[PDB]
Amino acid sequence: ERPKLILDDGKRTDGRKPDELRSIKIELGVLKNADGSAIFEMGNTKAIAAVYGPKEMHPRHLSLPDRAVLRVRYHMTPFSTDERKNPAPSRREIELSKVIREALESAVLVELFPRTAIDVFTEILQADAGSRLVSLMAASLALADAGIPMRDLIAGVAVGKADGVIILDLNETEAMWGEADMPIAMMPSLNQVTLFQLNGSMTPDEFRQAFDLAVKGINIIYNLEREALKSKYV
Amino acid sequence: ERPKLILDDGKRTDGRKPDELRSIKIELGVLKNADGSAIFEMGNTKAIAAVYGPKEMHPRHLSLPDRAVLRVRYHMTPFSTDERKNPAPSRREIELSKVIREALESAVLVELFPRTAIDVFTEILQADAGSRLVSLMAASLALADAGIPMRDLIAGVAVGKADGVIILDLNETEAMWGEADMPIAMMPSLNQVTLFQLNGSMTPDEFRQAFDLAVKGINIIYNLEREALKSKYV
Amino acid sequence: ERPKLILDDGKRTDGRKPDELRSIKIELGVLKNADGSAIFEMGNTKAIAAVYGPKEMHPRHLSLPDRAVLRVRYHMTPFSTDERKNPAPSRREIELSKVIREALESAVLVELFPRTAIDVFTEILQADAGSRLVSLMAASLALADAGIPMRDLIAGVAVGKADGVIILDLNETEAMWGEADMPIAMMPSLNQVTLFQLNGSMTPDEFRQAFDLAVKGINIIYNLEREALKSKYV
Amino acid sequence: SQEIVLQPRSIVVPGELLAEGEFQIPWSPYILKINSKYYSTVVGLFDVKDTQFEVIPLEGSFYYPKINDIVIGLVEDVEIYGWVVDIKAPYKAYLPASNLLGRSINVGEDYLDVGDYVIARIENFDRSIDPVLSVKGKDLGRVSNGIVIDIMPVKVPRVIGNKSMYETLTSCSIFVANNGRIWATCSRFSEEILIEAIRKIENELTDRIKQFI
Amino acid sequence: VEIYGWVVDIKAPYKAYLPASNLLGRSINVGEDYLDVGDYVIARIENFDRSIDPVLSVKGKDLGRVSNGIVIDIMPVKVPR
Amino acid sequence: GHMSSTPSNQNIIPIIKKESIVSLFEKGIRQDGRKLTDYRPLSITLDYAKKADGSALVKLGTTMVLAGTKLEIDKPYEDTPNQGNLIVNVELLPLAYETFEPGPPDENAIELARVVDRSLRDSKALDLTKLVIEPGKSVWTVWLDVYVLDYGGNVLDACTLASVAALYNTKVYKVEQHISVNKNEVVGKLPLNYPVVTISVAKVDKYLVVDPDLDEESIMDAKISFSYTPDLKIVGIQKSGKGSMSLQDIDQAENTARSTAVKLLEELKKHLGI
Amino acid sequence: GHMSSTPSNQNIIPIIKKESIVSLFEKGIRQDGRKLTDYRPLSITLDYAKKADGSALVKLGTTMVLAGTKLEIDKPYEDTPNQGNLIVNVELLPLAYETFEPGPPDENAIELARVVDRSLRDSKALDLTKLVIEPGKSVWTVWLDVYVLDYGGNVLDACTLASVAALYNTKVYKVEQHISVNKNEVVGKLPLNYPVVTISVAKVDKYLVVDPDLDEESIMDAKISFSYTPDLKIVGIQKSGKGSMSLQDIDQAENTARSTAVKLLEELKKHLGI
Amino acid sequence: GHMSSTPSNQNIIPIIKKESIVSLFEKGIRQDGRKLTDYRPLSITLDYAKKADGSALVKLGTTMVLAGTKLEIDKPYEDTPNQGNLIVNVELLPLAYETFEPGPPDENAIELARVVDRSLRDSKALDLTKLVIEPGKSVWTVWLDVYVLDYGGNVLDACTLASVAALYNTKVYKVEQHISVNKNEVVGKLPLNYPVVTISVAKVDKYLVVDPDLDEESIMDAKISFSYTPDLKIVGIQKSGKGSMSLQDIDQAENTARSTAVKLLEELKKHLGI
RNA sequence: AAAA
RNA sequence: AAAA
RNA sequence: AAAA
Ligand code: NA
Ligand code: NA
Ligand code: NA
Repeated sequence: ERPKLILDDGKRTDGRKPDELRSIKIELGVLKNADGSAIFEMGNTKAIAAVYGPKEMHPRHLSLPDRAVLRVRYHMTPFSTDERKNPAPSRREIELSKVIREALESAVLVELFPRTAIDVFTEILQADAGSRLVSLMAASLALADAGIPMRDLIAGVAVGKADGVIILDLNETEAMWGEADMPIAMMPSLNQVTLFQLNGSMTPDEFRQAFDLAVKGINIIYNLEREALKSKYV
Repeated sequence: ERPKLILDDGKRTDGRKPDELRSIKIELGVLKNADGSAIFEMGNTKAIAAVYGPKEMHPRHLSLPDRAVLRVRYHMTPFSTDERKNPAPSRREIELSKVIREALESAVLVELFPRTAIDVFTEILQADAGSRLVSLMAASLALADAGIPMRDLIAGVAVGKADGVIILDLNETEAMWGEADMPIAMMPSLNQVTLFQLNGSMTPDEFRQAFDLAVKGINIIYNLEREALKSKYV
Repeated sequence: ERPKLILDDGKRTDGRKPDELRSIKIELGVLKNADGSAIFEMGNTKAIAAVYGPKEMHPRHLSLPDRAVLRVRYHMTPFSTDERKNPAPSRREIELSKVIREALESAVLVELFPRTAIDVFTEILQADAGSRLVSLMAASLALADAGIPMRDLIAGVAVGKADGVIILDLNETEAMWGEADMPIAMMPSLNQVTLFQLNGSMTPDEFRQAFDLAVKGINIIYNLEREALKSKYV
Repeated sequence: SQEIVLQPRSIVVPGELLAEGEFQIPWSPYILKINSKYYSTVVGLFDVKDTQFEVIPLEGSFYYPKINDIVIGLVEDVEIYGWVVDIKAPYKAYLPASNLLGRSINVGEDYLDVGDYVIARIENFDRSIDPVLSVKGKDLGRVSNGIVIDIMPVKVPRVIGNKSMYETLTSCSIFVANNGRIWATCSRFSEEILIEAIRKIENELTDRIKQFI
Repeated sequence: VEIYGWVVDIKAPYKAYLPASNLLGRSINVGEDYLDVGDYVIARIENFDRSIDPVLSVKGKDLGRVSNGIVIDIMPVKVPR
Repeated sequence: GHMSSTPSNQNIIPIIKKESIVSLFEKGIRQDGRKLTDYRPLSITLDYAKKADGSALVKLGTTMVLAGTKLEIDKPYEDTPNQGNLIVNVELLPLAYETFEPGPPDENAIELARVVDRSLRDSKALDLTKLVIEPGKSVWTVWLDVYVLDYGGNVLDACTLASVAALYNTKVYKVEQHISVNKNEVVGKLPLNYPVVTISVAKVDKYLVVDPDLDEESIMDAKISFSYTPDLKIVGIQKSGKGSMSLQDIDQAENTARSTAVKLLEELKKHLGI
Repeated sequence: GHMSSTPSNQNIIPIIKKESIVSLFEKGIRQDGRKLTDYRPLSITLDYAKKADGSALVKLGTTMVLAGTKLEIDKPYEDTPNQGNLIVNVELLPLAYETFEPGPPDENAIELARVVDRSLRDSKALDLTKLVIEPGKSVWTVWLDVYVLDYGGNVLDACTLASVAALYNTKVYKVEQHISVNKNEVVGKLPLNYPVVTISVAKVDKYLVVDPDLDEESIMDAKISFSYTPDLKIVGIQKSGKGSMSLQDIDQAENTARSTAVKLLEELKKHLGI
Repeated sequence: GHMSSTPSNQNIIPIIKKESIVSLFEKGIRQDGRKLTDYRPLSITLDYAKKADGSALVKLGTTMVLAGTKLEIDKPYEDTPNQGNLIVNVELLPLAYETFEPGPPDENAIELARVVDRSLRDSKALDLTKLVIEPGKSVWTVWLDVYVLDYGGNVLDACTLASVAALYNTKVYKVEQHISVNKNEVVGKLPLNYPVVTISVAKVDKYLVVDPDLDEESIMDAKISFSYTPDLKIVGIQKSGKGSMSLQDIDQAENTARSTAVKLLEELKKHLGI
């Protein structure tokens, strides 16, 4: 709304074309004590996740008789941001814990383990836009790394509009000053959307262009998640 | 203490005589999902209550072996007052939750249902004095509407002194600026007091006059509660 | 760091020699409803403790199969200090609850009563330095008074350095303005340390002098705890 | 070298050395043997039966369940096949309906309830279970008449003696459970024996006290 | 240690149970208290299904308490390798 | 600290009941006899809470929501010195449903407040720069509190309707310099550019359903809510629920949502007077 | 969020015990040998907490309460710019009774703090306009913290006695302009108009009893507390407990309460020096 | 309200396992083949968290800790008007160990934050009077947040190393008067006098062990941590754990701790560049 | 409060 | 904090 | 936040 988000050369503030992703880096089995672990970086957005494998949930009236219960935490460290975030969970963090959980719920073959809980803890170490998605993907990989069966991996990317241009994988500047910001996550092999939100505004047509660009970006990310996982064995 | 509460014509700021009530309006079965529901209006004081019928209390070490446990909530909405009230329970709201609960405890035939809980949730939507009593009466009616057996209904009214005159059913101005403010609730058919408090001050004689005026006002209210309940069937 | 803590006469702000204790006063069985009670005063530092004898811990998954669980609370009253302390537990109070608990854990023959809890509640009524230790000793005596078996009593005293002089049983001024402040507690008959902390700074040699002075002070206190307990019977 | 350190009948305290060397003393919660030293664990009274020593505790509100003890309990709950009973210990006691009924519980059936006192024996107990009670004994079961006085369980043997103290008291028809509780039936003025019990916990004799009162 | 048995960690999502009657080959006697916390026990799974926790049995040769030796933990998925 | 967990003791709805609700799906009607694309009977009552600055009681089928506003005077946020404040809260009162116990807002109430918040804020329906008084030093804070009284399905949409209605219904008072508020003197209504609606579309089986009731919400795979302004820009989207949705599913849902919004907006405008 | 529930694991008192406590009721005496209208032995110890500005330790039978005050300097509330502040807290320490676990004040501690608060505030014993320093900009805040150490029945009355005593015992310090507090220099005592008492009357069966002990409180149908100033105006009334009370019951209780207050007030005045 | 309780469901470590870990103790080696006095492999990564002002990721054996700082501008505390602020927090993330659930810091995280805090504050490594900007009106607040990611024993020491490293790694920005912070312009690093180390010594049986791993921590009687500055002054001591320690035990532990610190300090200095 |  |  |  103030800075120029698309320059006269038609590129973005970080030099990317509108259809270009930030660089990605994945690491597996980083935490010795967790049943499953991962770090996912997407440009300057960094997340780590730990999974604690299916275990009988004590309550137990919180357990489910037919399936496992997912417990998930999205949380940002105080130094993950530009100004220090208070470590107490914000309304935003609470919402995102639920949105991320519900995304995983469609992936994780939970009925294999009734009366159990599976704990997914993700921390945002660096937040430069798209962290709910980076948190999601870390979680997905940590589950994979923990040997908890799943339908598919989850890949996700945010699309938006900035200065009227539909763009792929927004950096923080684009999120703050852009017109729309729309994170999308799927199980790509199954063509199923697991996370879908929009804030800002778009015409219905912009929404359809933006959505089509998101899928193409997600396929690239998905391939990466797949190699990352296969890497140590190959 | 500043505004004139009794005018030269000997009437009150709202035109009432000292022995006159605010208008009353009752509605039953307003909430489809609750086992019992009611709205009680007394002048500008509005309350709604929902009852959730006897149900096994999970804990269960909180349950009682011989009777049911009443769980009750008095709460005021942020916009129920002149300046926005924070929705977090105040010390006052906590006290009143207990006072109202204890009032109901003498009415509700709890030993019929041992090891159960009965939930009573009352919300103050408009607060112009006397809401603990309006909340109480709503609760009483909601229990009646839910078919939870009781000894009697509960009727209540606040009496006070303003500019040295004993008065019936105080509006908010009289409560804030008056000398004494004394809410009283009974099971009138049984002649039993269930709620009794005074704030402010009175001589012992004033206390006795005020108390006698309260009973007369309560009998009028009681008749109303009785018709209200009988209305749909008649 | 500002006031003179050791005067030209070589004495302290309260007139004591560096190797001299504040006066001590102990009272037992002060609370009729507690299984065990004590008040310990050390100069201006006052504490009271109540013990609630071994009792089956409800949870019960918090209980231990082989021993009793100690539950302990260190807390300071709002008026125990110079400026009113908020009654909500501070970080400091939380730490000290744990440090005191762990001290008692070495004393109390807990395996006598598996699956139980023993509650120790100590309140600081007057805080002029050394209260964690005074709280500890009260707790120890309250356990003794409650007939809960123990290996030994716990005696404790803080030593420090002020203006370069090693000193015994610091008053509040010495704690605030001194160079080091080192509370130490033992089961003296067994030669076992139960509580050990230092804040401030000392050379390793100062640490050894200070520690040797602490033991000598603890033996005096220990004798007192022993007489106090024997007093009513003798 | 084998030696007792304290004059007998001494006032002993947690951490206090009682004796040094190798004795053959039945393990006891009031004495701690650390290698060749023996210390008191409680505020108590040192004692020497013949060649063995023991510490008599002077403190403690709690009773410790011993198989076959006779206690007076307070019904605090009703379960589906039994009652939960407070016998003044760290653990709550259980009373199987089958034990009281001498048979299975019948369909739709509902003897003892909350606030009832029950004289019973401990049929079962060990470090790993809560005490189970039995009323299948003479004079056991529900408590109808009389009163119940509570006292420190650690004080029960002092109200007893060589049966001495008991005799004194009933001159009044009392029963002294190990529980640390005492059943009685006297009329109401006579009941004020209660004040004489209080003085016994107050001085661990009273004969004179009751003649004048 | 429960009133009629032991709770056992067999490294699964669910904890395993060991009936005292199975280990004792008889009922538990009045006042009785073989295995305790920190003990290892080689056992077989006598019962289990989607709706219950695994029940263990030591009534087999070489089953029961583990006295000598050591125990190494590894990924269950690695056992056939 | 806190985490999101899969809900345990929920409205367990019997097998036979599910099979029945679909049944009529084949023929384009539901239990209550409506078409897969209809909203339930809508009712709006303004100035319902008399001590609110603005209020609206909303009945949508059996779902019942009361939105109220209070205006206060404040310093502005430093990140927004030329703008009033909007603060949205939603309470899911234990009065709404047997399984809603009391306490601080759970993830559900919070998620609701935030979705409404976004729809309001991101649509620009309420221009916050209009709530300034002396720029940088004092602005109006609009407190919007939303109380669900009866939980009968599609709570989100109803909260939005109630919110918009309460805002349009908001009375503003004269400010006096000396800076006080004279509540004896109403000097206008909160300035809104336009209304906004949220349209929730549940996926139940092979079927997409507008404005799900309670029974339908309890058998739905997931749902997706789209917010619209009158020019039919999309101003908020939120997928919720445990199930996933195909790409075509979401495409068809927005098309259906948007179509429904046209009608809902006319209806809302009728009720609001505008 | 939070709600009031009927207390579950309470002091279950055996049937026989109840029957006995009544027994002596027929003859006008209780267990401890007192008359239905007597208070237990009262003991008050001032300046008991040395770092308090004012304190009193109160022993009433076995019930034990320690009230302490701290004075601070503050801006006044906007609704009361010409008045100091009074803030009352009561902690029911887990030290008082086996069933009081620790944490934030339960409804009981809060109700206690508020009843004392009202009795103090509504009696005008403490004139808050006397605690002003520079009107509108700085006043004294009186913090009254009340700690129940031994719970032996009739906690409310004892809290009131302790509160009044701690207030009368409050030292005030010289204020220095530059505005600091010189705590080296006591310049007076908090100004009180008069003392106040609360008198609790339990209904136990056909009987009304003043100053119930623990056993009696656990068999009482309900209780009712009346607060008095020396001129014997009623300055606070609070019914508590699960049982109801007839109109005549309450009438006779105030008559009895007031009669008791005369004596209690003289006694309190003796202890306070006034 | 809140109390400290003996931990219940902990890492129950089998009898045989204990007997083995001692075994090699007789010969001066541990499971991992180290000498009773060695630290595990140490690894430090600075500027690891890119949006921190200063950060260090610390790997010590399997224990992993990430310390980050943020600097803000504030009014100073009234008790310290000529000094910046230091605020230390430690989160033991549920990511570190299976039994660490989420929420506000338990006594463990708090005790950790406070021991580091003291070691930092009482050593004078960070001179708070250096963080003043306009004395009395504005100072820097150093927020140090410490996140345990993998709990593998001796968490305290690692938190200290991480803390010191993050501090040395802290970038400071130009302040602009008008008083803003230009984060485009780094104008220096936080000024530290020197590093500090904490050295934890576990007592396991007849044995004293430096830098216990997880298995050893779970069989240790107690542990004791000593903090040192480079001149080897003792600047903090903390005993923790349920067991006691003889006087000679503690004497030998400090002697051993101090000896270890010499090496640890050189190592840390290497990593920090200093 | 919103944004990361 | 109190008042609604 | 630290200190009592
Ligand atoms: Na959440
Ligand atoms: Na309450
Ligand atoms: Na603690």
